[PDB]
Amino acid sequence: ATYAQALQSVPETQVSQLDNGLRVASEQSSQPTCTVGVWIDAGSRYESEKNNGAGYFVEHLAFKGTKNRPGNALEKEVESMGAHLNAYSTREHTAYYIKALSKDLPKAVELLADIVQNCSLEDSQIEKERDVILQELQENDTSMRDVVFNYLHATAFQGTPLAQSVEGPSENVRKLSRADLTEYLSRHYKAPRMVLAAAGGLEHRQLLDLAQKHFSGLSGTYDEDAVPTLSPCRFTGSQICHREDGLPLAHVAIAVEGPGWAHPDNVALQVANAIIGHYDCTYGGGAHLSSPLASIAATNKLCQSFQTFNICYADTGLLGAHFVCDHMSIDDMMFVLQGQWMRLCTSATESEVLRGKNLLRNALVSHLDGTTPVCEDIGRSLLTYGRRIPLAEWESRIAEVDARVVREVCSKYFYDQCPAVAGFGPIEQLPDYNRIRSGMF
Amino acid sequence: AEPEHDHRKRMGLKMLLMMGLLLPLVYAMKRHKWSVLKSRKLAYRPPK
Ligand SMILES: CCCCCCO[C@@H]1O[C@H](CO)[C@@H](O)[C@H](O)[C@H]1O
Repeated sequence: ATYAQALQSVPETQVSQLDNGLRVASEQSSQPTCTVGVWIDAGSRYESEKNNGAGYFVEHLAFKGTKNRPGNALEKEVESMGAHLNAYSTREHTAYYIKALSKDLPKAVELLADIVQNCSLEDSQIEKERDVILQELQENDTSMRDVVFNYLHATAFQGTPLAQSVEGPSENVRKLSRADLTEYLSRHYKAPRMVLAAAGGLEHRQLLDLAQKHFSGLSGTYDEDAVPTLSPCRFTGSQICHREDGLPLAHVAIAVEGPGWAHPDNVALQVANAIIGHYDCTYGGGAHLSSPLASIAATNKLCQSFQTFNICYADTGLLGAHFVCDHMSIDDMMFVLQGQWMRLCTSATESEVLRGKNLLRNALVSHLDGTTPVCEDIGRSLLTYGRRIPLAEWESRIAEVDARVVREVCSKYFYDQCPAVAGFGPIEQLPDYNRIRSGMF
Repeated sequence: AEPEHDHRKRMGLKMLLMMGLLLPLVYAMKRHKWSVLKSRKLAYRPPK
């Protein structure tokens, strides 16, 4: 078949909803294994300065025992059936998911229901996790990449909830109480804020009945005065430079404000980012890479690596790049990078945009490879778009992009716009903000 | 002794009008650029 007919053969994702508001979505395949999980509209963007880190603390407690399965009982059950239980928290979403044999879907759904509704939160466990989290904060401090990205959010979204890290400040970790957590939970873990998603060898009808059976008790009301809604987050052209000449390589992240999840412009932006691409010293292409930034960097040894990114949030986002380089290569790297954004705004060619479109097509499909990536796409999509966008639609959106669309969309977000800049390490050579700003036009 | 008398004064008026315009504008450009430095804040976080 052609790439076109193959697109129309992907089973359509089935979506249902319970009385309490919980959405149930699934994509059936014939895999003897599956992934099922709960995606929640909860994250640090929903936290205030007082409880920032609450969600991450809960993630630490989620698998430590439930009222029905105290202590390591939940753990033993997951392990004995050979399943895998994982979780993650971001500034807007939280997810708990299980990879298991398709025949074990009923127990998998029960366990998730149990986890999301009956978490013990034993005072002694809370004290133990407190120390674990503090140690994780210390470890994260050694990850220059994680530090620079937290810094980018701190400065770009300064004064708003998006400026907050997911883990929260250490003093919050030392002071968060069970009361704080149960409070956070009663407020955010409601059925209308959750999506039960599954992908693999199972039928929607079976998942739906299991959901009715195990999630019906989940609250779908809350009230009116306590319905955590999101306010837009102001973006600020600014710079944060943490100079540390003791570190061997400098990390720099720069971005302009992105449009947010729902905007159609994200497709063209993804095409443009694909044109500039990514790179690191282990890439075999070197001097022949198609991206001018990549080949210049490789032939002139300008950096160890770089990556463009389009981080999306509800109504805003960070569109830009991150690079790692020697202290004497920062200005050159910034010069070439900004020159490439400007070239795309004013002179993107049909041939490079086609390449970008093909890169995006390949990335889209190769990403949805396996029950876990698919299940995550279902969960997240339902939370963000309110629907699963089919591949055939993505193709239509990508197809609509041409050189004209790329120049116009890039001009809209990059041209003469104030960026947010974060630097960490031996950054004496990181350009002054005025010089960076002038580089935007 | 000074046949250029009337003309220098006419030119003088134009010079004053032009400087009255350009000086405040260039000064605004100066303040604009320097604002990045004038409002910057520093923090010293040595490991302890
Ligand atoms: C830039 C183009 C924006 C509109 C693209 C819509 O694209 C359409 O979406 C439908 C529903 O998902 C699909 O069934 C259909 O095959 C697809 O072509």
